[PDB]
Amino acid sequence: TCSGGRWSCQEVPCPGTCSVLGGAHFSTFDGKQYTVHGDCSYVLTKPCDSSAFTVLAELRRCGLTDSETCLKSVTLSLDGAQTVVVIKASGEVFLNQ
Amino acid sequence: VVRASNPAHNGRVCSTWGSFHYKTFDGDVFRFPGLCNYVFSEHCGAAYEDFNIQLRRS
Amino acid sequence: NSFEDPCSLSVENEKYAQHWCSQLTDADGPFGRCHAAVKPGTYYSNCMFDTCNCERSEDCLCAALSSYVHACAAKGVQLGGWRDGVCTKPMTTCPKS
Amino acid sequence: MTYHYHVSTCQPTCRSLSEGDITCSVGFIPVDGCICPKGTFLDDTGKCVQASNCPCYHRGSMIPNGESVHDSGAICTCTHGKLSCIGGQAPAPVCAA
Amino acid sequence: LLSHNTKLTPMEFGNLQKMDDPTDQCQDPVPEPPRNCGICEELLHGQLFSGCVALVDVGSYLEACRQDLCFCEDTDLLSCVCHTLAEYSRQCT
Amino acid sequence: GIYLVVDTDIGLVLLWDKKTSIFINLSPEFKGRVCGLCGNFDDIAVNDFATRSRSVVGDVLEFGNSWKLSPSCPDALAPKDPCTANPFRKSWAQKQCSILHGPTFAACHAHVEPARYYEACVNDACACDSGGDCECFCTAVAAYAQACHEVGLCVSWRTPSICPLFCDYYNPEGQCEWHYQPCGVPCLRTCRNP
Amino acid sequence: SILHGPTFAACHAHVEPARYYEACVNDACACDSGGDCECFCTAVAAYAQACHEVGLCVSWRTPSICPLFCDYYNPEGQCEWHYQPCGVPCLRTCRNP
Ligand SMILES: [Ca+2]
Repeated sequence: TCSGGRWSCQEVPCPGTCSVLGGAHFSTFDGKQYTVHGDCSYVLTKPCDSSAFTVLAELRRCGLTDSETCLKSVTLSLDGAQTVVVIKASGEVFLNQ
Repeated sequence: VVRASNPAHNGRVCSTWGSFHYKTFDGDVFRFPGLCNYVFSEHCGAAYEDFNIQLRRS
Repeated sequence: NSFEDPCSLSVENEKYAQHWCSQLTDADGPFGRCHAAVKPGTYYSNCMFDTCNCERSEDCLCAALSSYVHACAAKGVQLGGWRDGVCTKPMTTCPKS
Repeated sequence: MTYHYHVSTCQPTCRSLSEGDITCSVGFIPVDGCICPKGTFLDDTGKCVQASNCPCYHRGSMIPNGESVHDSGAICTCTHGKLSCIGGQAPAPVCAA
Repeated sequence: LLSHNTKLTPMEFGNLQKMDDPTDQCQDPVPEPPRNCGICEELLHGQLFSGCVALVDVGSYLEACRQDLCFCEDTDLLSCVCHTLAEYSRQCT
Repeated sequence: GIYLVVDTDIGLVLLWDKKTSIFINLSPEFKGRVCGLCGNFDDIAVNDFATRSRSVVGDVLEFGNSWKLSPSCPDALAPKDPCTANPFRKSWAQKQCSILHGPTFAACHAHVEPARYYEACVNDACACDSGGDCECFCTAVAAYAQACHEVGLCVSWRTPSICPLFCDYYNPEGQCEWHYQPCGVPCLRTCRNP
Repeated sequence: SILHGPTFAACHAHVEPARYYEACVNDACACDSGGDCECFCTAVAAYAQACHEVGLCVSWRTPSICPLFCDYYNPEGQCEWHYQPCGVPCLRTCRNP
């Protein structure tokens, strides 16, 4: 809000957004951006002190060179791996295998 | 100071001829009947590329 | 992480990437109504790198453009009609009905 | 699919070609109905395609034609429905004590 | 020809050196079996190229001339081996 | 070294390379109590684009222009792309700043990311078209060199062809004492520090 | 203007700086493709060499005007290399013992 020629600002609840684009470009919840071409399954997000949820990404080299990475699957694990959903790049969804 | 008195310099020459015959800089002679666009020779040994030559057949 | 520049490895690939990815940063283009909401510099860099690097250049270009469009939609900006000129194929591939 | 009066064998699939094994009871009372014609295979989509159109599979994951995988230092590209590896064939990896 | 301790064939190496156009997807050449097919022996081993044998080995160019003579599409067998001879002369120079 | 250090008793240190580079070191006692083009020092980087009106904006131009001393000074505009407006220099830039990617700084690549330093080097070399390309290049490389030195990496990069330093200029008649130091001499004996 | 100031005042009576100044200005105007400091250093070093040839050894190089990295040639722990305008025609070497 404007007052006396200056802006007075109040914080409001604000959801965060992480993004994995192109199989190699990562943008974290805090806005940090980087680019690593992985060849494994990696832990995207997870509580440190618990295992209520866990998101994994299967970033694999999909070309002749080592810098062509594809996101082949995304794994959502819930309640200590008691509910595992694997979504593949082909659109197939596997609930509990 | 670099000295060179041997006129034989086939090691610095690469060529293609005839029915897809390729001779590399190191003297290797092979046949690759590819009709696509290929990198004939490029300077990948440095951060900045001085040259990049590509050839295409039909 | 090395310091490769794929666009420098091919003249035609660099030309294609520059011609089709510069629409992200074009203020008077299909994506010009979003420059105030989302900064397109990172998306432009991703577009250039992906188009120059991956074998299926059109697929990676379309992925970068779609990622920018999705970010704009998340910010509340609609960029309908952005597939005219490139990425036309997915519009004519869904089932009969 | 084409109708058949006698169906005593089991329907071949691209996954059957990949894994080399099929999910079937081998011996059952012959039935009738529309099946994939002889010399044709059924993919995950649900249409009958020739052996030259069946996708490659690695670690149970579908590899599109033109894509490549990296296993134990070997690069295997999927072309014409077959996974051809650089160097002929990947030797059985040996791990030290 | 060594990707990672693996002896690459000329086909594999040539396909590895591919750089395609944006909208032009190209199919790699199909490896064909040999067709089971000596003019070049007279000239290459003759005195006409004698002053060139001592500097450039002729075996590779002999095989190249045989391939060119066998693979070319007209029965000008005397005049269908000019390219390999010209290349050998260039290498000799 | 090449730096002029202004030290204050309030906890403020300034390193000045005497040409274009300033490094302001602020003690943790000033966290959340500062403002300007250097941010507000509260460990959050997104809100550092706070204008003089105390509102965080997304436009870098607006945030920068809000902090000018004189309100009557004309506002800055977005500059042209240097390597696009001056293509004939681009190659030279890419050939000169490749020192930041070669074996010269190879030991530092694991401790300081050279991407932004390389980009700044190339852009400055492209835009240094009015005289003094070597000064632009040397400042751009010395920024990364100082970043490497701050984390304990004594990397030597100045050759007689790449940003030479005339140490012998400081040698008195018949003397040889001055030597180039990459990490410097933190505690060297002097009159103020006997 | 260094070719007209106190730096080369002593040489002005022995080498005319007219054509050297003109070449300096023309080269600095035309050195627009990158590396104008090299052009300027060469243009001034031509006049410096002309001055030095006729017995006048002026010290014109400063850390801001065409510096010379003599210290680069010092071995680890040594300090031997110095800038000489006159040069040292008969320094002692083992090719001229
Ligand atoms: Ca802040």
